[PDB]
Amino acid sequence: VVCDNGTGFVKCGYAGSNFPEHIFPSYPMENWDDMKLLTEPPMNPTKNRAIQAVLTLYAQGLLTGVVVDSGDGVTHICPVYEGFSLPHLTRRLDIAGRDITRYLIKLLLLRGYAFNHSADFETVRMIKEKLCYVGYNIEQEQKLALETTVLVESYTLPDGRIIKVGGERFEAPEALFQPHLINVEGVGVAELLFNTIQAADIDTRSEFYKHIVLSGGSTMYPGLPSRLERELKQLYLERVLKGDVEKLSKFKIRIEDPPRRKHMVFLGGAVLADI
Amino acid sequence: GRLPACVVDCGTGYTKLGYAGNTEPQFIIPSCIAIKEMKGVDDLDFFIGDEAIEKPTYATKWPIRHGIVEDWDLMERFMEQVIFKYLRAEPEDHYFLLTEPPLNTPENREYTAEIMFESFNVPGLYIAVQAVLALAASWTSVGERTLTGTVIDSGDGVTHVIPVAEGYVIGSCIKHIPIAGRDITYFIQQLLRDREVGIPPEQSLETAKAVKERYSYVCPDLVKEFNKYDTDGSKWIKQYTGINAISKKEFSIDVGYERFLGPEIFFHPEFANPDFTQPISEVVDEVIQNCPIDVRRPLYKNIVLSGGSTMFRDFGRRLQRDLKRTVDARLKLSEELSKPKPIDVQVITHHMQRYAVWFGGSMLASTPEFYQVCHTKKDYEEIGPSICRHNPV
Amino acid sequence: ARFRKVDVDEYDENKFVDEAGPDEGEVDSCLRQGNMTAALQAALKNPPINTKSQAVKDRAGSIVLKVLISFKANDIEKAVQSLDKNGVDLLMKYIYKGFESPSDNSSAVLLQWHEKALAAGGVGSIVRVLTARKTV
Amino acid sequence: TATLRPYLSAVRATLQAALCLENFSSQVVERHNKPEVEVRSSKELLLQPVTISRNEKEKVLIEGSINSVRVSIAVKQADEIEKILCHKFMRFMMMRAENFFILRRKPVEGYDISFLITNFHTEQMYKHKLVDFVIHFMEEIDKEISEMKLSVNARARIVAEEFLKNF
Amino acid sequence: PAYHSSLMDPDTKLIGNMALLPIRSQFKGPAPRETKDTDIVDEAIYYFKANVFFKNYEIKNEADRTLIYITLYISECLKKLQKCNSKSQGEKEMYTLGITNFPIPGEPGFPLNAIYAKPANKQEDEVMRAYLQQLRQETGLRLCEKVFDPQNDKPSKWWTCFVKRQFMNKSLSG
Amino acid sequence: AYHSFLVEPISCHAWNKDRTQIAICPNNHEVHIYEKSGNKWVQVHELKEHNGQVTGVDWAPDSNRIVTCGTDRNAYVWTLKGRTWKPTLVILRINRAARCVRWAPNEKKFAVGSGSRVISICYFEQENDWWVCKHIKKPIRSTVLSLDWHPNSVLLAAGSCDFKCRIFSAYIKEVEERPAPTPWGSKMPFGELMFESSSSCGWVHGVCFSANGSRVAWVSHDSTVCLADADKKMAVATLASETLPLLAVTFITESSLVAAGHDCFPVLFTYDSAAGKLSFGGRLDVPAGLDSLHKNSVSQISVLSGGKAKCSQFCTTGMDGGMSIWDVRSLESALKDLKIV
Amino acid sequence: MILLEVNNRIIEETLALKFENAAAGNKPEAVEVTFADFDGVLYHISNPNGDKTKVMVSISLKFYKELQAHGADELLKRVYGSYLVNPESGYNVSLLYDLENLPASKDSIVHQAGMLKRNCFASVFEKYFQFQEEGKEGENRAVIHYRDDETMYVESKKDRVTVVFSTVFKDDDDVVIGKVFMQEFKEGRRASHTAPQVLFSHREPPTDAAVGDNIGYITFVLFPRHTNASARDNTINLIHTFRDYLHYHIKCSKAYIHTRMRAKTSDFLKVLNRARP
Ligand SMILES: Nc1ncnc2c1ncn2[C@@H]1O[C@H](COP(=O)(O)OP(=O)(O)OP(=O)(O)O)[C@@H](O)[C@H]1O
Ligand SMILES: Nc1ncnc2c1ncn2[C@@H]1O[C@H](COP(=O)(O)OP(=O)(O)OP(=O)(O)O)[C@@H](O)[C@H]1O
Ligand SMILES: [Ca+2]
Ligand SMILES: [Ca+2]
Repeated sequence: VVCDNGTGFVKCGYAGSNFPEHIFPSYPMENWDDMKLLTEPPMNPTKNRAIQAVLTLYAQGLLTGVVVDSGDGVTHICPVYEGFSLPHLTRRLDIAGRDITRYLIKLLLLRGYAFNHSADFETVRMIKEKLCYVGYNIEQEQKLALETTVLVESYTLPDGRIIKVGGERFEAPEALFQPHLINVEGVGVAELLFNTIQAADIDTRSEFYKHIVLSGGSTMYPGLPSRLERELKQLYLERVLKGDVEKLSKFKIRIEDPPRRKHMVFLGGAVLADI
Repeated sequence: GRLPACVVDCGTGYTKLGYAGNTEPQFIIPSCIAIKEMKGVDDLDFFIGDEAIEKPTYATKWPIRHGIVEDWDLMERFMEQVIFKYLRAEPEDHYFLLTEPPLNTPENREYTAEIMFESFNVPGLYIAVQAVLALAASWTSVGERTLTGTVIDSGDGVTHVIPVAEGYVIGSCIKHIPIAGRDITYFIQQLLRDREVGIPPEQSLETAKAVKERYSYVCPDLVKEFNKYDTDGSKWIKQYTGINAISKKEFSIDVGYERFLGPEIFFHPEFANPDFTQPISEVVDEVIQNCPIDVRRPLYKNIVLSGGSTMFRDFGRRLQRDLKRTVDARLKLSEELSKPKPIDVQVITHHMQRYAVWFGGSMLASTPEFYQVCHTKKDYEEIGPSICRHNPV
Repeated sequence: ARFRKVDVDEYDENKFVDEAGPDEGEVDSCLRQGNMTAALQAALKNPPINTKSQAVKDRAGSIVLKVLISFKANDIEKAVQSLDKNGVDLLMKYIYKGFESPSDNSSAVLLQWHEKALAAGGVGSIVRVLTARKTV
Repeated sequence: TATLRPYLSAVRATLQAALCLENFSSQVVERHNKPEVEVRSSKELLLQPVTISRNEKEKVLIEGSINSVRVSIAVKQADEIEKILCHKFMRFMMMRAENFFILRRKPVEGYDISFLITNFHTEQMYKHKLVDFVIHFMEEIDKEISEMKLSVNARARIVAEEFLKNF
Repeated sequence: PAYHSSLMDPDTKLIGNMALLPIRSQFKGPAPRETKDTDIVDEAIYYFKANVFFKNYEIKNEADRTLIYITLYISECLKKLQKCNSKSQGEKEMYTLGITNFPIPGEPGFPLNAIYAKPANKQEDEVMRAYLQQLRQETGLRLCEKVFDPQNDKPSKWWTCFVKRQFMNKSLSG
Repeated sequence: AYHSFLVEPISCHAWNKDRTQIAICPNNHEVHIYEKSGNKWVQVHELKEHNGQVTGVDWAPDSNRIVTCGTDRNAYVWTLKGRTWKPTLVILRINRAARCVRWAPNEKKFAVGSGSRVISICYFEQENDWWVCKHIKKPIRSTVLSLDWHPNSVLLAAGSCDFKCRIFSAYIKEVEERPAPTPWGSKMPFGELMFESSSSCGWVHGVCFSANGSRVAWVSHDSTVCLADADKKMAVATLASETLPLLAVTFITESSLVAAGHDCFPVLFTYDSAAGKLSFGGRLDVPAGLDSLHKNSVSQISVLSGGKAKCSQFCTTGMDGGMSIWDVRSLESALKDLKIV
Repeated sequence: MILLEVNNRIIEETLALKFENAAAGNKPEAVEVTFADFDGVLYHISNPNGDKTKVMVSISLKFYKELQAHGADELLKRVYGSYLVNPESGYNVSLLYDLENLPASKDSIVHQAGMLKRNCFASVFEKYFQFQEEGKEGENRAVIHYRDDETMYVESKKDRVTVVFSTVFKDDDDVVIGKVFMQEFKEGRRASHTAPQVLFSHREPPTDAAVGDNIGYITFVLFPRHTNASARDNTINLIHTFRDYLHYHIKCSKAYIHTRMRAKTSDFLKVLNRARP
């Protein structure tokens, strides 16, 4: 019986198993009386105490690589070298699920919808999960939103009213790459990921790059994997290749975005617990 | 600017219009338009307000239902006279503040902007949310201004219990009440039908409307009120007169129980509505209880009235009492079934209620802030009508 | 920031990559000699389908266009019907190119030619105009 | 006219050939689905652009792709009053693009109005009817614009008379 | 909401599931004698004009069933009083009307059969019919002094006006 | 014989061995299975697992297994356990949508075409208890729209948006062995490109091998139908059509094809082996707002009985939600002028 | 409504309600109102010194000095007599009504108050209509800047008086619609051969006469039958509203087009939805 307790939802069930037999809401955890194999975040207080990034890579049948786990409160970039993780080289991005949902609420309120951040939080989160996605080329997305109506989807609110969501579908998740959009100092999951790896052994740097695996509910946005790749190719070009367009072809960036990555951590423990 | 902005509050039964800065609208007219039922200039042959109610050769239309614009052609023309006949304002020289029903769509705001910008070339437009204006109007009673409160807007169509948190309406917690000035008039009309004679059939509604506005009030207890009347009819039965428009004759009737029975339907909807039975105090309670825990006491402590049908003497007192009882009863039963601190319930009533929204909009449109949050014509041509989807509080 | 201004896809290696004209004298001669149907055929001979020069393509276009203008309304059908399918197809592409340069009233006549080409090649001949990777 | 029927006939035939679409998941972005004619991120999925012109002013541009088609119309505008009437009318409809699901919010540069018909439209609507619509639309806007022009003129005359006869 | 009886004692007797409430009357019947200066008939008459507008009524005590019965019956009396000219005439007809065999719980014609318990046997039947008749007689007698304005031959319009309204949309004649 | 399952599109379909049940995708994430009862259709199952539109469905006859692929990048193999169908995930390892799928005739493999510009040959290892796959990549340069197996379960024809029809070897020695030489070539290592059409225009919507496998045909967006004959140095016969593009095709005899597309009706094409030329002899649907059975594009066609060597009944599903059944001989006696071979 | 009314409704109703109550014997209510009129006119109705028995009506026109230069004060005095008092600071003319001393025909003075603006304009017209009649030629033109960027020029000649308007069309498309309306004015005598003749020039004057693609010059030629003592008033009522009359109709014209557009668009959506199975 493996149980991965997450900040916002709880995933638990059995070994050898396929997907959590039970997935239900948690708010005791944040990124004990209330609280009352197990998983642990990339910087759990020793005072508080398997590593999740370790479990993720494990389910993939890997021992080395970088894990981008984005859930409800915080996003982590956890590099793991043959066997165990390495806190040093592990970073955080103070942007994840809640922030995107909160941002969507603001955006929908700007277009003229009477949403209340507290009262309608759960409602908009569902809108986020059903309609939001990551833009590959924002410039391109902007044109579609401004010049056509292909992006407009209808959503029926609990009271029966119907609202319309368009450009905001990709605008909210853009927070992940442009923190300033939601008043957050930082560089964006992609640029963050880049640095994290560059700040590593030139020997392993190549091994890591070709082993970036996603994990968590916030990594499910359609297009996320492609946006990351385009972002990394860009950074690499500008910063590592200085600008030689011919070498870009040598950048081997494979971003493992497994079908069951939403709950990849659990998927691990399970299998990692028959062994 | 040297000229004050135009402030227009269109409603199901009446449209309040005037210039920012004034304490009361310069005109309050029926939201109706009379036309002939297009080539030449036939589209201009029309009247609005009172002049359009009795036209022999014209058909009266009501562009607004349940508080929302149903006929844009007609609403647009209605504006033509609102601007050029009544206000007598050069539309290109004045900023305009209009109001909207809660839950007005973004689409509808663009339709209004299209009219105001594309037809009248106004230099600036602001579409205000009625409830917020009502909240602001109440500051005229309350020494600590706040935009968090529960608004009770009761006009002629339907009545709304609108919760407002920090200037922003919590739309998913709004509740409607199938009782309003229109329902109350019809009810009083029936009471008179059963008792008084001589009322000219064509003036039946008219007479009921009069009795309602001139003699009604809300009592604290039905049987006790009924007893005062039977025990001393001399001090409670009034007289109302009028004249038969088709006999010139004069007609008077005794006005009785209808005085307090009329408003009573807000509290006992079943008296006149077979499908609704929730007392207004309960609807309010339910609404607030549906809002976030953190905002509940501030909502209970600031229940503001707005609209013609909230004018009945003692409407606020009754509402406050009944709501307190419900609340006290609940907190008591939970202390028993088990220490919930007592909740402060307060219904605000003020002189500026018959046109609370208009007054709210007037005070806002005459402040420097306003001329900034308003969307200009420049920003309209460049970014499009979408800019009018949101109107900063 | 600044690294997003560069469209890396530009240099992507998976991206797809696609793999002289008629006898002026030949044509004028058939025209001069009144051999209309022969002129159409001569003009539809050896199209610039493989040259990167919009210039030579334009000459080919002008040559073909010239012929189509010369024709007398009541003769267009007979001529079109003499062409095989590959021919009608090509004719259709030249007719669409003509549409891109209205002159005097050239468009009025091009529409009549389109009626005829359509009649002989069917809507499928238009399809092949849109589908062509190498064109006039 | 003598030239209107041939023009609409050539246009109709072209729309029929271009309105042959199917659902196409993006090859460039993981789990995306976009009107290829708009993003143009895969050359092979784009068809050749074609134009049908009635004359030097009136023309239609048809851009096809595997899952979408953009149709742009250059509306007849004989004089100034027609130019502004056409522009207001096109803007009017474009503001309502959402209810007119096959309308583009803005026209392709050089045209007065544009349509963006996708496989989702040819899926939930009979494609031959969408073709009819485009042709029907072309014919009706000219009529409407003519009516508007007569209307403005008609009312202007009465307005001038009403004021003058009162002196 | 509606007005409820407060005369239910911890030792009030029952006839069916109705409360056998005391009344000050001279008419015959099983009604207990009333000492206080207020009985269930006075209560029902004092509340009439208010209760009659109601449509929904929650039954709490078996006393409420007695109160409801008299309320519906008051309507009946008004129907009759409306068409007569003189307190005396009305007095006559309040006796006649009080004597008529109205339907009782369990029978067709008695509205509210789902609410009132049917007499369990012949004794309860006779006793029940007896209590209601007694209630009708006393009610109609008191109702007369109220309806007629001291300017006799004048059933006040302040009572007549209620003739068309029906408590809970029910009628003892429907 | 036309039947309407819905008014929205039937994205794709697959019939069981007895043609007793038909599986269709109602333009969504699900697959509904319908069983015929008398002259009526009854819904009996609903495979709900994909999280995107299902794009391909194939039913292995003997093992009675259904395989589906979708825009969610996944493929599930479906096994009927007693009363309900249970899905088994298949990691395709593709970063784009799956577009089509087909079980090999030997029922030990299945190929999936995708927007990743690759073809994933999947097979089951009864040792680790799951499905794994190998990718055929070169020289595919765009989305693979259609696939069709050669009767030897090794050669595989594919159509793609790079305007080509190709024949590859999908030899997987872990479940079968060295195939007998074929007129297409004698050397067939996994991924070997056996044949590539020579056209630089027209997305190849459908491909199809004949019964014996010596011939392969395909239909493209340039409104043309083609057939390559391996018994003739792989010479390709071509026929341009006067109408809209065909989306599907299948042999019905060794020298006859039936295709359907945006014209919304089936047509016939015949191959003259001696002259190496294709001819139109079609328009089998002889007479909304159309004179055709289907009221929108036909995107799939399958042989119901008689095989591709002598088909007697074939099926068509389209974007109008309709499913039609055509009887070859009935069509022959109804259209006296009809050929067939 | 085709012709624009001349009197101000806010003024009349505010005074009427007040007179009504004064006559009835009720105690006066405090009154404080700010409102406008076309041409940048601003009004103020109030109780001077908070004395509710007194109601003042003031009007402010940025161009009053120009009207004053042409007889304004003298005319306003003739019309208002004792009601006209010292202008309220910030305004040019103020009328004062003593609720305790009203005339027999209250309604008559309510009407004249309603015409305060029109009466301020009246004199420039009477002055020149008078010149023309006494045959006094050569007198200098009158220039009234009724709007920050629009001007009216009045001049008398031997047999006619001319009134020229220099108007501006903000929205460029409004110029086109404008030209259409002016063309009908231009050909007006085809409807009323005795009516004033109208001339129209676009972008070019018929002084500091400006020039511009958005400036339009309308010229009205008034004849003795339009300017004599008998028609003078009606003529003034019409002429001083022309400019606003023109822009009002241009705007109502666009309103009408919208109704057309709503019907046509609505039609198209019907046809489109009929394409759905
Ligand atoms: N399909 C989806 N697309 C985008 N976001 C999603 C999707 N599904 C869930 N989410 C979001 O993912 C978050 C929950 O993911 P997850 O359960 O991995 O986080 P957690 O473990 O509860 O919290 P934490 O990762 O901080 O410990 C929420 O913000 C939820 O709204
Ligand atoms: N003093 C009064 N007492 C009770 N009712 C009054 C009084 N004065 C006016 N009313 C009623 O107020 C109603 C009009 O109120 P109001 O103008 O606020 O509503 P509205 O905006 O026209 O309609 P709605 O708010 O429903 O869209 C009418 O029923 C009128 O009879
Ligand atoms: Ca987690
Ligand atoms: Ca209102």
